[PDB]
Amino acid sequence: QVPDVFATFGWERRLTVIHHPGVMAISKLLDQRTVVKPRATFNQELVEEIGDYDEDLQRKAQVALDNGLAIEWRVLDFIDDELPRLLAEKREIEKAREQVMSKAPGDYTQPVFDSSVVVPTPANLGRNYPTLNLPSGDPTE
Amino acid sequence: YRHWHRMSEDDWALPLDSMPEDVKTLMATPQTERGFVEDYWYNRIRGEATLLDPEALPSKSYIALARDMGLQIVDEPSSHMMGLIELYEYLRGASFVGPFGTIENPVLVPAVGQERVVACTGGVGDEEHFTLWFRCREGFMYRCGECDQIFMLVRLYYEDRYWTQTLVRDTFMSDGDMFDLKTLERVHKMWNKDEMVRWEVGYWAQDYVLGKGVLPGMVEEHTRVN
Amino acid sequence: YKTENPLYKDDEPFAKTCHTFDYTREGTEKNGLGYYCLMGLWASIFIWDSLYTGATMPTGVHRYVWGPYFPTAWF
Amino acid sequence: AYNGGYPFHYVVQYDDPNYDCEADFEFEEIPRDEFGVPAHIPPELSTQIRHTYYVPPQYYPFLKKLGEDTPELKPYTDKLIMGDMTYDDYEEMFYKFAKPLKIYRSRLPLPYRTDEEISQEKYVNWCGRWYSYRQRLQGDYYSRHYF
Amino acid sequence: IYEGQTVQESELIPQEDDWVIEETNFCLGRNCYVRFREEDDLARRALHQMDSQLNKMHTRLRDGTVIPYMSFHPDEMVDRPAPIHTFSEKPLLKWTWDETYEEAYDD
Amino acid sequence: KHFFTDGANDYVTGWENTPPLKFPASVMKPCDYSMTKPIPKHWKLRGSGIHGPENTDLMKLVLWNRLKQKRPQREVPNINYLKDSIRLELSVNWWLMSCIFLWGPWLHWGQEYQKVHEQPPWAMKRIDGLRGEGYFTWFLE
Amino acid sequence: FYILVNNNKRIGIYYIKLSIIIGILGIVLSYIIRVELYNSGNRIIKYDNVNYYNMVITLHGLLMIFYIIMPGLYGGIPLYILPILSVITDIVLPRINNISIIIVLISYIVVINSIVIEYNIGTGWTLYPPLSIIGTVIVNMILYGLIIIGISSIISAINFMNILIVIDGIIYVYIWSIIITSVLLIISLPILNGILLMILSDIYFNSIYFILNGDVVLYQHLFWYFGHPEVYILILPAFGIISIILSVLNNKIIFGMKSMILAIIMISILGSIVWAHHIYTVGLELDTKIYFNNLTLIISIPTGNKIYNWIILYIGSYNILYNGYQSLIFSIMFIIIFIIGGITGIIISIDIIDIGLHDTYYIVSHFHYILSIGAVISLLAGILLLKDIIGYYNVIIKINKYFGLLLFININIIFTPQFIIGFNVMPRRILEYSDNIIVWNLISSIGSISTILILLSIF
Amino acid sequence: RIGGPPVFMQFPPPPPKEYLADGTPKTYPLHQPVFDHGYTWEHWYMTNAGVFHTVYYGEFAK
Ligand code: HEA
Ligand code: HEA
Ligand SMILES: CCCCCCCC/C=C/CCCCCCCC(=O)OC[C@H](COP(=O)(O)OCCN)OC(=O)CCCCCCC/C=C/CCCCCCCC
Ligand SMILES: CCCCCCCCCCCCCCCC(=O)OC[C@H](COP(=O)(O)O)OC(=O)CCCCCCCCCCCCCCC
Ligand SMILES: [O-][O-]
Ligand SMILES: [Cu+2]
Ligand SMILES: [K+]
Ligand SMILES: [Zn+2]
Repeated sequence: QVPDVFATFGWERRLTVIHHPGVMAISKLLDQRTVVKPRATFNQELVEEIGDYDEDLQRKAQVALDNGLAIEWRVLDFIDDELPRLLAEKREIEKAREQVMSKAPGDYTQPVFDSSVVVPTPANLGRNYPTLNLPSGDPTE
Repeated sequence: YRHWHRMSEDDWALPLDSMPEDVKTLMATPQTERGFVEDYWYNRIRGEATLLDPEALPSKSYIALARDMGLQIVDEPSSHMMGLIELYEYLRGASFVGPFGTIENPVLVPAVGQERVVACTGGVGDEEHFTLWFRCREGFMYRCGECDQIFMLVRLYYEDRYWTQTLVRDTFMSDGDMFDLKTLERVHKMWNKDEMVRWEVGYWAQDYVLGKGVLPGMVEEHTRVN
Repeated sequence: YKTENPLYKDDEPFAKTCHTFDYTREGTEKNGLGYYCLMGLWASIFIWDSLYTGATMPTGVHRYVWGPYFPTAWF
Repeated sequence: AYNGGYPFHYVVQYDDPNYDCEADFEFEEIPRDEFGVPAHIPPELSTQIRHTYYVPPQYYPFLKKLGEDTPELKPYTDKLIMGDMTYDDYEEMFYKFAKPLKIYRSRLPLPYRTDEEISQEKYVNWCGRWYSYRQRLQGDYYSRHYF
Repeated sequence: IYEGQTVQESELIPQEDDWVIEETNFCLGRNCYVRFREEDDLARRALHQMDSQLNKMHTRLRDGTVIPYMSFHPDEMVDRPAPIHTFSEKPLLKWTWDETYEEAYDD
Repeated sequence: KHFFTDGANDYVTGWENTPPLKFPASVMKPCDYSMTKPIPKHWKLRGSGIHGPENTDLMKLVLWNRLKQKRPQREVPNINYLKDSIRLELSVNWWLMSCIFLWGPWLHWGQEYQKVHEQPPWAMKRIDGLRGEGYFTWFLE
Repeated sequence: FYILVNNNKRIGIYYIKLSIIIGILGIVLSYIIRVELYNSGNRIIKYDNVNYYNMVITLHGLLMIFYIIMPGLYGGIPLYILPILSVITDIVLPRINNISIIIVLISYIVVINSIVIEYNIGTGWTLYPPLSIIGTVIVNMILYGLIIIGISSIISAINFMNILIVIDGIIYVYIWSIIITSVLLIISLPILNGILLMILSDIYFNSIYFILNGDVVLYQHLFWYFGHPEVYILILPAFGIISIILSVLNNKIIFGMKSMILAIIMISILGSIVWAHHIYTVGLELDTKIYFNNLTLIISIPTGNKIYNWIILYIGSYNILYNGYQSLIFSIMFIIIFIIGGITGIIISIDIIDIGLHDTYYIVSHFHYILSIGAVISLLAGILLLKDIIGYYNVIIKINKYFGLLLFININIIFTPQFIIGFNVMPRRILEYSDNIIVWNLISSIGSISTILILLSIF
Repeated sequence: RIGGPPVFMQFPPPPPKEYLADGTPKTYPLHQPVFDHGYTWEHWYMTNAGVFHTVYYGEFAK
């Protein structure tokens, strides 16, 4: 049985409605921008259009598309080095999804997977990526 | 509502510099004794501590989960009050149109004081008459002299106070088990390690429990120039 | 997956409710042929009035085959 | 469909941890959006790219529990587990489970009226109808006389 | 044009043969200039004035409902003399329609 | 559009009378209960019955009109909207081009002709013996 | 505080208070005029000081129109009840409301100071050039007052128009009356300012608009393009008051509310296009004269509809209610008096009749019956209705049948004889006259002294 | 709106009443004179008290 809850929005001018406790928990969880991350999936049509604005991103996006990776943009800038981990991460997430989905109702045990390759997780909280917004060419050449 | 202006940035979240620096006392203060800012950060710290602990969520009941996030389980008393509050607010910048009032179901006229000016326009169509203004005072079942439409005043009053979302939450919500600071530390180490902070609120909160300036980079975070 | 560039999507329709906005039958969306006929006549009157400056002062001498009561004797 | 599609409030991200858009006057840093799209990729193109929310796998058992307890919520939770939930899908889930506040007339205190007075309600209504009947007839009578 | 509320003959049928039209006086009473006591100070004379408002008066009918002092315009609804701040709570003009929604009812 | 209109060009608050068409009717629909079937007599009025937030559709309209103010990306409008937004700006710019490349050339030609023949090229040469350029707009003579 | 107050109801009281004060100066000037006109000869003004009489009539007209009746019916009652009728907390523009009343007072001080310090000469309240532009500095001062007054009028009009954005109830007929007057001001004032600036240019900047080859009749067009809309800006608020009083006191809902509203709108549009009935004797073209005469007679239609809708409001009212209240008597007296003024207006509207009756005391009596009797009584009736709400005391007016009767009788003794001398004929704006017009002038003068005495009995 | 101008506030109690040293209640200026003369007439008028009510308004000679 799921109880109803009051959900309020606004700081000084507050609007109260009734809502689902689980839906509110998901809403706040997705607000943890550092933990839950949006990831991009590409198609060949859109990868080609990217080249019209950033040639380097087109090449890196093509690699992600060829491997069918849902990848964060920040990671995409380092796909050359992160590719082996990303492929391993893809496998582990798929294993976990399958295990949880196939489990019988009422079975809420944690999935068995290698969390060390999945980011962001306690086992691997990620890397300190250096900014790549640095010119490396001499205008006089 | 249509009468409200645009959401502020604060309407979504508060800056971490508004977090009370005495977190140890904040997590021990009763709800009735917490101010607006203190109550915001009590709920956010405790709510995010439970949400950022995935292994414990499936075994946590909705009653306990709602308490941790600071959400009030609804009941007929609180629903009635909240509903009449939102109806009062809506009528601030909206028209007052509804079914014809009778003795069984009088027109409900919400008010904070003991009186509110009301006009009767009669029924629908040819039964509509010119506006007849009257002062609706509490404790009397008013009858329009023209169409016999029954009116009644409803007062948003509770124990020397009017009805507010804060009042409803204080009167009906019950503080649960006292928040344990060990949970804050445990979750802090879970998402914050080796210069990576994936729970910024828990890094600041743990720093304050430690005394302010203890965790790496926090002295530099607290040093301002103006 | 397949997508559509938002810049070339069609305008969203008005919602269908008790209070529905409809401009289809007004015919005020754009200038019609009649307006362009007014412009053409204005150009014509402008040129005519200048080319033929004796038109307002016509000749009262009239022959009119089939007399004056025949339809082609009124234009 | 409001403000030309520009959100009143939106998230911006910066690669350099010590970057300040107000203090610095450099010309190389490119801001990103909430999904991480660099600013040099136009909106028309980035909005076509499909972005889905990825929660850590340790949350899958919790998201599964939510679906089972509320079967109407299961399809949305399944999308989230499978990494198929976009922002639009989240919005649909959010507004689908929002309910209006309820007011109970049985809880309203009533103006004081004695039991003797309560038994005269039909009589007072009867008087009111006869007053309306007499009013309406007099209108015709007076209109004829004065005009 | 307005010609009163419509009446069906069924609504004009009495429940007793002795029913007649209630003879309740709608003259509020005898009044004059509001008379302040000398002893009362400015604050207590304000209370006196607030207790002499005709627009706060009504007539109670045989069934306990009261017909209030009513006016065509809201000018007669403020305290007399007019206070500095009158309509703090927005006066509500009640419109009537036949529309209804299911959420308001319970079976 | 430039001018603010509460009903149509409401950019100050962003209020919209109806929800987005993208939303399924089961998720959100315009607030219209004019077609509600007659209430059974055995049903009893619990709520006020007053038009307001007790109605689900109106509540969702208020909620969305406040929670729509934060969005991850822009809702790109179509080119028709964009053209209308700056219709006056573009038209004035083309008017400037016309004044430079159409009005400019023939006005210069007229003055140069006037220098030699005393009157503009679109005027009737006088024989009265009066001196000077005379009128310029010949059709207002 | 007193001067700093922004309360819309306090400012409304200020407008009425200032109208009565300035009104004392207005009435005094009227007494001077009537005393002088008691016989032929010089009575209180020397023949060498005839310029003072010209100034007296000029200031009388200007003050009563712009500083008394307009501030009283468009500034006083409106600022006090309009925000209440609109079920709104206060007026939309608080700070603008404060400055408007201060502006009116400052322009009044300038005018009266110009009496004391400048040479006293007059050119009528219509300031016709070239006479207005060949005068002394007192004319310059009067122009500054009018322009300053214009600023207050326009900003007050802006204030009332903003009520449409905030009104939380129904736009009652009275609210419609003020809104339309505000529209009439927004459209007419800018034209007045322009022509006044041209008067200044000729007075102070060596301009030549009102010297030969420049048409002096131009001024009359632009002036009266504001002039006649002004007479309806002064009467329409009075109509709005009459509607409220009759409905409230008779306990009868307004009949034909929409026709009342649409009659007010109609009067405004028509009143904006009939101005040249003030210029019939200049020598305008035949077709122009016929247009203006035709449209002027049309104004009677909407004005007539309102009168008959008022009559049915009083008809049929309960007999038990006491009908001797001063407010009710004044409201009824307005209908009786306004019909007289309007009918005479229709008579003068015929241009051929107007040739005989232009610049005669028939015109005086015509606009006095509407303003000096009708508008004054309407303002009194409105204030009297709001006596409890306003809260003033120390007067015996609310129930005073003697005051109403004496006022009605004596006011008619003043202006009814002025209709007669219009066919005698006695020109306007004169002080000396032929000995065979003394009788009627004497009767009217006896009426003026008597009315003043009755003003003392109220206290 | 939290912390905005309240829609309604209760009046604070009036200031303490003042007595004279002998206990007589202290009286304050009052502009409601009792004129001295021999007239004692009382005139009553039925008055509009809204739409459905009246009030019997009396004027006293004193
Ligand atoms: C508020 C003041 C006010 C009002 C309401 C009017 C209203 C009218 N006035 Fe005006 N008038 C003035 C104030 C006013 N006037 C002033 C101050 C001057 C002189 C200024 C100066 O020269 O210095 C003046 C001057 C003036 C003249 C100039 C005469 C002259 O210069 O020689 C004329 C002539 O056209 C005129 C006509 C009218 C008309 C036709 C109406 C109409 O509004 C009258 C409409 C009313 C009725 C007609 C009666 C009610 C209607 C009926 C009973 C319906 C049945 C009647 C008929 C079918 C006809 N007025
Ligand atoms: C509304 C404006 C108004 C008012 C009230 C009056 C009132 C009076 N007027 Fe009027 N008069 C004009 C406007 C007005 N007049 C104009 C515009 C002219 C033409 C100017 C010109 O020729 O250039 C004129 C001209 C004029 C002349 C012509 C002089 C001439 O040019 O030859 C004469 C004398 O015959 C005269 C006499 C009177 C008298 C005796 C009264 C009254 O005294 C009659 C008695 C009535 C009262 C004494 C009550 C008045 C009370 C108030 C106004 C205060 C109201 C305030 C509140 C209710 C708060 N007036
Ligand atoms: C096989 C097909 C080939 C077709 C070829 C078509 C050729 C058409 C050539 C058109 C040339 C027009 C030239 C106009 C020159 C005007 C110069 C001029 O007046 O300059 C001054 C004048 C301002 O003078 P003021 O002293 O200020 O006096 C006026 C205001 N007081 O300046 C201007 O007007 C500025 C604008 C100059 C516009 C010049 C336009 C040139 C157009 C060239 C078109 C070529 C088309 C070729 C088509 C090829 C197709 C195969
Ligand atoms: C205050 C002054 C304002 C300015 C001056 C106003 C002048 C009068 C008002 C004009 C307003 C026009 C606005 C534009 C409307 C428009 O284009 O309107 C356009 C409409 C057509 O509408 P569509 O765009 O829908 O087709 O034009 C027509 O209805 C006419 C169609 C063409 C007809 C051609 C033949 C005409 C023959 C005329 C013969 C006349 C003989 C006269 C003998 C005495
Ligand atoms: O002026 O009529
Ligand atoms: Cu006129
Ligand atoms: K004399
Ligand atoms: Zn009713």
